[PDB]
Amino acid sequence: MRHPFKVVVVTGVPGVGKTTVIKELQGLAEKEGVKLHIVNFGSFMLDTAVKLGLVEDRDKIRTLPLRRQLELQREAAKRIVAEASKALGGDGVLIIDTHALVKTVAGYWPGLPKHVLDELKPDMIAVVEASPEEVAARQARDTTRYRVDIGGVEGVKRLMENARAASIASAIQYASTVAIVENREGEAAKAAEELLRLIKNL
Amino acid sequence: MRHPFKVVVVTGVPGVGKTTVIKELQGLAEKEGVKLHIVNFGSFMLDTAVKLGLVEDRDKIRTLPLRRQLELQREAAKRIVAEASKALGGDGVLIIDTHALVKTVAGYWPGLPKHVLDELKPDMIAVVEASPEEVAARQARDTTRYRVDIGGVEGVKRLMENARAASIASAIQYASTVAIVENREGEAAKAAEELLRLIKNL
Amino acid sequence: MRHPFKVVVVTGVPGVGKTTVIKELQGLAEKEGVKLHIVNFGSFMLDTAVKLGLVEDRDKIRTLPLRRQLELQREAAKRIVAEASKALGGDGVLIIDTHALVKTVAGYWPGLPKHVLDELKPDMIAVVEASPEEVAARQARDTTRYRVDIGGVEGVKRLMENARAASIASAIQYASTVAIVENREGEAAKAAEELLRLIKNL
Ligand SMILES: Nc1ncnc2c1ncn2[C@@H]1O[C@H](COP(=O)(O)OP(=O)(O)OP(=O)(O)O)[C@@H](O)[C@H]1O
Ligand SMILES: Nc1ncnc2c1ncn2[C@@H]1O[C@H](COP(=O)(O)OP(=O)(O)OP(=O)(O)O)[C@@H](O)[C@H]1O
Ligand SMILES: Nc1ncnc2c1ncn2[C@@H]1O[C@H](COP(=O)(O)OP(=O)(O)OP(=O)(O)O)[C@@H](O)[C@H]1O
Ligand SMILES: Nc1ncnc2c1ncn2[C@@H]1O[C@H](COP(=O)(O)O)[C@@H](O)[C@H]1O
Ligand SMILES: Nc1ncnc2c1ncn2[C@@H]1O[C@H](COP(=O)(O)O)[C@@H](O)[C@H]1O
Ligand SMILES: Nc1ncnc2c1ncn2[C@@H]1O[C@H](COP(=O)(O)O)[C@@H](O)[C@H]1O
Ligand SMILES: [Cl-]
Ligand SMILES: [Cl-]
Ligand SMILES: [Cl-]
Ligand SMILES: [Mg+2]
Ligand SMILES: [Mg+2]
Ligand SMILES: [Mg+2]
Repeated sequence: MRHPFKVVVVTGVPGVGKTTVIKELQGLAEKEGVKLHIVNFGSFMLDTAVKLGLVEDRDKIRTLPLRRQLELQREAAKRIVAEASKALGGDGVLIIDTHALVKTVAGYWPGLPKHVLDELKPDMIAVVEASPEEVAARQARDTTRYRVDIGGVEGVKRLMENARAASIASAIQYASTVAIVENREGEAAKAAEELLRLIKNL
Repeated sequence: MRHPFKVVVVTGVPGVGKTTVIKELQGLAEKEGVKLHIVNFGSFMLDTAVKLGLVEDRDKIRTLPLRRQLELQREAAKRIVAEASKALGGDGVLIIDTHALVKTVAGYWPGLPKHVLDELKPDMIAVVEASPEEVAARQARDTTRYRVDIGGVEGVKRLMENARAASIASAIQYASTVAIVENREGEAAKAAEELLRLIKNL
Repeated sequence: MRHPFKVVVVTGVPGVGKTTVIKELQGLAEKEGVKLHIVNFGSFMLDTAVKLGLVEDRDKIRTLPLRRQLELQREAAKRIVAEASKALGGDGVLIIDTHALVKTVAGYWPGLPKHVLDELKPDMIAVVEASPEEVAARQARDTTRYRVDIGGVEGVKRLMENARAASIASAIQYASTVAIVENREGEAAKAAEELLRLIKNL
């Protein structure tokens, strides 16, 4: 079970370069006439959380009580699909910038649980990956975002292993591909090209 | 989808110290006024198996034909939730001492398959972990339990890797957290404190 | 939820020796009077794809657009169960020669997604394994099949790790066992005996 448009969920650990690679994919897509609608799942959760006076910062969402995060995750998924449905026809691709596994105050939490996959029905779960050392250096240089709680090189390495396993488990629900995209240091454009090529085979 | 009470499923390989850490969590919980109802999933399966004359020993359950184990697993999950429902209100936590993966006579068998998760609806799957060598030494010193079939250090190591993967797959169904709890040699009380802290963020 | 017959899904990477080990299991089964019905999931997909003029070669199926592969996978699973239902009673075992993870043109693709498991309801997912080096040498010596796209020793190693994780995730849906069967060089008959022994405990 599939939407009329294609759905690509882009995951990977905080700081790996998802939002960067997606911004490169946007330029490449419009150059080649491929129709995208691009959203950030976290921005949809932040919108609701800010309205409820729960947080002001996207990096505090994962510190909320988990039953509250569950409600924000459910509502974000439904709003994303309603918006995608108005923006895209059968020739379009929904790109969702998100996480397969979130490091919360009560443990590793699936970003693509069954209730979310029942809304998104992904054609593909892309996993953006780099070395733990590369990810830790990208986190250090990016002072716009708080990622110290991910636990530097050792925390990144563990989250990456658990996140790969979550991506595969989530793929079983709607027979999503799992596409591993290497985001090599200084080569975000090349990651975006490899991702586009896989998207064209969906 | 959630019960009115919180549900914490405590997994880890045989001999790792689940039942020990849960006994420490019970003391700490009652000291801090946190309401628990604590069950052992295997004890619920043993009750039915003994009534049917199938086994007399909890360590022989995993040697039954798998269609029989499937029936005992289904009934144990339903009985646990019926009992929890009478014991707990919205301020309580159900603690289920169990396994994400059981080493049976027909291979590794999920302890938290979808039919079980549809009953338990876990807020959290805690994974109690130690080194394979620590687990093998704990099994050797505990002569109350038969665990030789788990396969000592090498068998424990493999089951641990497969069990981590099963815990994450099971977490996708109801967006359960996966909380890794280190049960360090001689520090079961500290594992119980780390678990309690995560439980309070559910 | 179970068929009246037992269902064993036999997975492992291309070239590992699934079809070989199953041919040995067939001889051993008929020698011991164990009733099997044996199918190849890919042959069911090839039948439909050839009728539609899509491919002529079983090794090109994984190069089709993924929405097309999804339709062929759904139809293959339904046809297999309809045929098994006419061939087997409650004393029989359906053996399905297939894959937990297929390396496609749009990434790693689950062979046992939920829509497939809802048809097959496996008692067991057997994982046939060997060293990546053994698998790469078996692929080189077998010129009847195209497997260069799996990526030799390094590609085999990665697919094997991801395929193990997919097998476990797929096992959660219907509480299937996961039985790891070592297909050691020159000992396909012994792998078939170990598999038969596990099958008899279902
Ligand atoms: N291939 C690359 N090489 C070098 N720097 C990169 C690369 N890709 C991204 N970066 C940088 O890494 C930092 C993190 O990138 P980005 O914000 O896109 O990560 P993210 O995965 O979206 O993280 P979050 O999940 O926290 O939103 C940024 O400063 C970005 O410019
Ligand atoms: N942190 C610890 N350090 C040392 N010994 C421990 C620790 N935790 C538990 N033990 C001991 O390890 C042995 C196994 O513990 P326990 O029976 O609680 O394991 P379990 O995980 O419940 O096993 P099963 O799954 O077989 O029931 C016991 O003798 C127990 O006292
Ligand atoms: N244990 C073994 N030792 C040596 N060679 C083996 C062994 N098992 C299988 N082979 C050989 O390995 C090659 C691949 O075997 P086979 O075709 O059965 O693999 P497969 O897993 O069914 O692959 P595919 O998934 O591509 O169909 C064949 O030439 C086969 O004879
Ligand atoms: N699929 C998801 N499920 C749950 N929480 C999510 C998901 N995607 C994003 N988030 C949350 O949103 C925050 C901000 O998103 P991001 O900008 O991608 O880091 C993350 O740190 C998470 O707390
Ligand atoms: N969730 C479960 N699913 C299936 N079998 C279980 C489960 N939990 C416990 N068991 C069985 O019960 C036995 C005794 O439980 P324990 O005392 O935790 O070792 C285990 O060895 C298993 O055979
Ligand atoms: N369960 C499955 N799901 C999807 N594709 C499959 C499945 N089983 C087999 N295939 C496809 O069928 C081809 C031929 O099967 P095989 O002969 O086992 O290699 C594989 O290379 C795949 O492209
Ligand atoms: Cl992720
Ligand atoms: Cl476990
Ligand atoms: Cl496979
Ligand atoms: Mg981002
Ligand atoms: Mg115990
Ligand atoms: Mg074959």
